[PDB]
Amino acid sequence: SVKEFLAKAKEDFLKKWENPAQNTAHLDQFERIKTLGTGSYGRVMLVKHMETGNHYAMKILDKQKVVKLKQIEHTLNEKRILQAVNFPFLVKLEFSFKDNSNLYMVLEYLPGGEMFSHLRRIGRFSEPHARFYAAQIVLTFEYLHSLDLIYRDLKPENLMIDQQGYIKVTDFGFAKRVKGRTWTLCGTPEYLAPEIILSKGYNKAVDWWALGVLIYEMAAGYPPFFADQPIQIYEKIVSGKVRFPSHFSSDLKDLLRNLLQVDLTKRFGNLKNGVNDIKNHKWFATTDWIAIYQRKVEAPFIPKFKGPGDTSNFDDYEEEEIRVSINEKCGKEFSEF
Amino acid sequence: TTYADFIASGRTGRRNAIH
Ligand SMILES: CCn1c(-c2nonc2N)nc2cnc(C)cc21
Repeated sequence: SVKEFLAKAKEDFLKKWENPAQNTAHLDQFERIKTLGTGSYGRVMLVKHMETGNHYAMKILDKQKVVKLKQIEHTLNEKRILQAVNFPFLVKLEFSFKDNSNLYMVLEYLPGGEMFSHLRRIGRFSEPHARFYAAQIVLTFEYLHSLDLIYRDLKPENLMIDQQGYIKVTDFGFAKRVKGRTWTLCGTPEYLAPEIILSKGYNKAVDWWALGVLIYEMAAGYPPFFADQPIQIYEKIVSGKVRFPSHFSSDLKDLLRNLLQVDLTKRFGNLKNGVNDIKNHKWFATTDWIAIYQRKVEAPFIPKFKGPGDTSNFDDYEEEEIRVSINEKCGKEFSEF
Repeated sequence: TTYADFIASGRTGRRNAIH
């Protein structure tokens, strides 16, 4: 059963959560290929592991920059959680280590790129296509939430498309293991639940609100709340109003009214029946949850495969040096990394 | 159209997390 599967998953997770893997590789074991992405977190570089010939996505954070951005605890959460989790729709953390200047998380590389690029280019996904992806996120949140983990940054930019056309969630920079409520203002403007904007204590229900934003954006081609500036986005989110494209099915609009629900006693994923209110919704009637988990469903889209190290699905970024100071920076802050 | 309004907006590229 679902209860039994999650109980074994928790036993596996807790063993790693309580005794985290540390210092499992070194920078000199990898050949630098190209920058795949950048942000305030630092950068993600395509690398080749010489001993295996495998390609990986190496997330590199500058310790001093993490400290200035007040992201120490968040970065420790990201690495501690990633090394402990195991689910088909989560990107794997293969190695981690640090040096005098930087923190490194060597992740599974998905040459298929981010769902974001495909969604923007194609424009929108049909409902069966959006449902296929939505089902993987529902199962992933059922898994994460069962481990007391809140994800907090769901968006197409963080959903990688694998060689089989399935999803892999990446970027655990705001994930946190919390049993009670939490208060940090974090996430992406378009995806913030009203309780975050309003500075309330919040829980895992923010991930279910974010799922509503994602399904809408996938099926419409644009988010339910957009504007030129974040403040204007926040005004739309808290207004209690949402408009649907005329091509949205009645079942899709009903599911979205229940996910994009300001009232926490009414938001799907947050009620007595939990995730089953979503899994059992009419929009998901054709979804075979077990076949999705087992990856037996034919994917609606397979990204063009041009090799294990090809980067055609990624934008180009200015290449910067990976500098390693001769002096250890922020040793105490990142001691457990 | 809503699509034209989105495409003309400044938020069609990758979106950054808040600070
Ligand atoms: C460049 C996109 N990306 C990827 C991957 N890009 O290609 N394979 C990946 N895995 N992993 C990430 C983790 N954190 C961030 C902020 C971005 C990430």
